[PDB]
Amino acid sequence: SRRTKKVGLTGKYGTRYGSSLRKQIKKIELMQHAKYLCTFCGKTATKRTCVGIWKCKKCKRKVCGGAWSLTTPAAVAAKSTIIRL
Amino acid sequence: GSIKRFRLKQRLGKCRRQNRPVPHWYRLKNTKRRHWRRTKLGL
Amino acid sequence: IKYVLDCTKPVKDTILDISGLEQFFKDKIKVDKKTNNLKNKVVVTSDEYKIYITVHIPFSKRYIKYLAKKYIKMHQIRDFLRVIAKGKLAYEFKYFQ
Amino acid sequence: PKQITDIRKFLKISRKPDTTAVIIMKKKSKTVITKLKLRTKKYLYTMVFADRKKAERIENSLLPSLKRIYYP
Amino acid sequence: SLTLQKRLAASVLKCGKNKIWMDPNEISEISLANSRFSIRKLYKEGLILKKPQKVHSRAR
RNA sequence: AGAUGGUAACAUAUAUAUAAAUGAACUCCUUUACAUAGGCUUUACACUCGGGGUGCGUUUUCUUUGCACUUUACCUUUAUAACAAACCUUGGAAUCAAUUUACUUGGAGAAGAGGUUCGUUGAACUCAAUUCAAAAAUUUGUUUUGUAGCAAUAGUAAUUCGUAAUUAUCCGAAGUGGUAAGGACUAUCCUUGAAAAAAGGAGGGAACGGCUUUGUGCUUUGCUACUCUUAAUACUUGUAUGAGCGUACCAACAACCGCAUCAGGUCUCCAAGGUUAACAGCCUCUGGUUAAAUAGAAAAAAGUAGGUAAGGGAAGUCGGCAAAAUAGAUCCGUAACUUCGGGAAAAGGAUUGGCUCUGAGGACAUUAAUGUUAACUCAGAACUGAAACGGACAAGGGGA
RNA sequence: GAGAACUUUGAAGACUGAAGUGGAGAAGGGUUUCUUGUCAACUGUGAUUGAACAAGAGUUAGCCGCUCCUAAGGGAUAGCU
RNA sequence: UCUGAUGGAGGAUCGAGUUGAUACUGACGUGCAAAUCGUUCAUUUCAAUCACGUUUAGGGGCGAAAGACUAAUCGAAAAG
Ligand SMILES: [Mg+2]
Ligand SMILES: [Mg+2]
Ligand SMILES: [Mg+2]
Ligand SMILES: [Mg+2]
Ligand SMILES: [Mg+2]
Ligand SMILES: [Mg+2]
Ligand SMILES: [Mg+2]
Ligand SMILES: [Mg+2]
Ligand SMILES: [Mg+2]
Ligand SMILES: [Mg+2]
Ligand SMILES: [Mg+2]
Ligand SMILES: [Mg+2]
Ligand SMILES: [Mg+2]
Ligand SMILES: [Mg+2]
Ligand SMILES: [Mg+2]
Ligand SMILES: [Mg+2]
Ligand SMILES: [Mg+2]
Ligand SMILES: [Mg+2]
Ligand SMILES: [Mg+2]
Ligand SMILES: [Mg+2]
Ligand SMILES: [Mg+2]
Ligand SMILES: [Mg+2]
Ligand SMILES: [Mg+2]
Ligand SMILES: [Mg+2]
Ligand SMILES: [Mg+2]
Ligand SMILES: [Mg+2]
Ligand SMILES: [Mg+2]
Ligand SMILES: [Mg+2]
Repeated sequence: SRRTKKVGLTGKYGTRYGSSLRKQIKKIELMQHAKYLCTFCGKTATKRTCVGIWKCKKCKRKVCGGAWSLTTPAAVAAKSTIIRL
Repeated sequence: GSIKRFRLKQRLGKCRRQNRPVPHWYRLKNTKRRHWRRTKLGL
Repeated sequence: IKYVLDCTKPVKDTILDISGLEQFFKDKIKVDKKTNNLKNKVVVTSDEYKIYITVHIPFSKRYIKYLAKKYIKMHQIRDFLRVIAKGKLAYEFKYFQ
Repeated sequence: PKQITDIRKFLKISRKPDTTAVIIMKKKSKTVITKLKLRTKKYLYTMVFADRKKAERIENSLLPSLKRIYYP
Repeated sequence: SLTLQKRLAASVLKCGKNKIWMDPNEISEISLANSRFSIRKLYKEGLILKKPQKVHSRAR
């Protein structure tokens, strides 16, 4: 049985903290706890170690990236610009 | 306690020596006694 | 497999009657929790000064000693006597000092 | 403390001059077992024999300046 | 004053003071034992005994 | 002038003792060196069980009985074994597979097959020896030892004998999972969890035999035991092995701090049996006390710490303050409202003992049937009692 | 022992109940440890007891610590105030 | 998108101990005590607790703030 309807990862917090706050947390927690695609080995294994640091289990390559997501949009844009140049 | 510096040990020994009473023979020719429990050496 | 009781010292003071002892042993000795057996599994015979117990079944020397003690208690010989091991197969009555 | 199994090695050890004492022990086994201990400056080397006569022979063989300790 | 003797017996035998039985007959003999050697002698004799341990039966 | 093995992971010096496998400057790593949570596993310790051996205890009756003891240290890179990992070779995987309690992993090479290593562990395994017999240039079979050495000479419990000595014992199975440690993991963090001394490894390739003779440490000429390496021994050089300091005792119950031999305070480790979820509470063994700035007799008021009370049930009082009731577990049932997570142990019900049975749940190893065998937990049914049973202890009052 | 409810021994009955008045240590204390004596005071009752009084004794390390390393930190050197 | 397991998150729940100190405005109040005792109570994986070391010193410190605390001394310590 799927346990929580709306809550998901924020069930740990329970009743406390605003619902709004928990909603925000939810996006960010999803971003955090996703295994991302590693751009070197291919495997979706890049999980987050520290804040801006993302370790692939497979190849052990620590990518610096976002706090929550592996790639922020601004950074991506910057990269793209550089590539174009 | 059971781990003293040498100096401290020596001081303790000195104090102990001081403690002992007037040799009785002298009395034929003391107020600074200290009991270990009531008055401290305050080292 | 023989287990022995060197009954001499109190037998030669009359205080121990070996025939009675044998009977007692016969009565007592349980086999799979029943007294009356002692069939092909256990034998008890007696010299003048010695009881011989010969056993095919898993049986402990401890048990013999216990039986002896019980017997002693029954006939009031407890503060005078003592069962003590001589050889591995051999228990012996000894005077309390 | 070390054990020895090559009789030859034991003999060699015995021959070597820092080996001051031998300890020869008799043990009732569950026959008479014999433990031969040599007391070297460094280690106490011991050999176990099941067979008494052999043990006796090896004892006999041992240099007669050894300081033989018969324990029991 | 058998304190001392009791203490010595405790160590010698490996028992607690709560466990040493000093015979009330021949309290004179025992008091004379100011040593561990003497206590051992006493023990050998039977003027001092390690009491029997209080029983804790698993039976029940 | 500086060994070899192994396809490789890597291994190899077993000399009394694995001592020796060239290495300078200069570098680069590693160890030192690390959080918390969660379970899983492995070992030891503890506990327990059954059997053998010893002694003591019970014995009106009953009891193959109840209790005690049945021990084993560092050290020997301890040797090996087994196991979680990590890696190597081979192999070539979709009908995806292996696999954990959990998810983890795989064409960047999985499973399978055979290896290597570290780590646990510290005698497991035939481990080592020996017994003799058969096959190669040493491996297989059988037996007897060894508590592997330390180690029985020591401990323990016995038994005697003497006025310290002898003997006999010390060993065959297993369970529980309390404590500790290690392991492999997994998870959380806007928290990512010391440093250095010291040690090691690697990279690099500086420097390079000895003796005798000639010329100004260097060059030339001639001969072959040499360079290491531990250990011992000898001899000169200041006397060529281990400096100093602490170590009694208390640690609160009278040794500490509270003016005191003060119901106070004061850090850490060990940690048994029963009941139990429990290191709770209640009772017990080891160990410890039987003491506390008093004892005795009487037993009124009053006090204080408790009990109990017909009928009523907050009428008491500022106010249900105090007390009582409630409580453990299992099964049922669980509203308003809600941030949909909760509320919730909501509320509110039932059951619970003892005995005698029944059923369900493993491991192994013979060859689907037949064996040896282990916990403890669940569920159900009889009977049973002065209708009682979380019988003491312990343990929410609830609602609007 | 002059003298004993509280000194000692034995026999009972009990309690502490491995989160212990149990074993070990730290801080603190400083000889309170130990034996032999012993009772003027003290040990708020007694006391022959004692952590009291007196006489003596007692603490043994290459391996247990300190000693060495660095930590938060401290005191300094150069200057500069 | 439901159902059953698994899994073991949380300044989650209860709770010994620990850390406190709610009530009895209980005992005590010439005390055991210049703040103790009893029963009850709150706290127990985190803004947790404890130790030792260390930093901060008086019109200064330190304060999740009570003018709290700063050696029984605090709306300005103590000593002289
Ligand atoms: Mg000190
Ligand atoms: Mg004081
Ligand atoms: Mg022995
Ligand atoms: Mg000591
Ligand atoms: Mg006190
Ligand atoms: Mg003072
Ligand atoms: Mg004590
Ligand atoms: Mg007192
Ligand atoms: Mg009423
Ligand atoms: Mg009513
Ligand atoms: Mg009224
Ligand atoms: Mg009213
Ligand atoms: Mg109330
Ligand atoms: Mg008194
Ligand atoms: Mg009790
Ligand atoms: Mg009690
Ligand atoms: Mg004393
Ligand atoms: Mg008095
Ligand atoms: Mg005295
Ligand atoms: Mg004195
Ligand atoms: Mg050391
Ligand atoms: Mg230095
Ligand atoms: Mg610093
Ligand atoms: Mg300065
Ligand atoms: Mg208050
Ligand atoms: Mg009050
Ligand atoms: Mg009053
Ligand atoms: Mg103050």
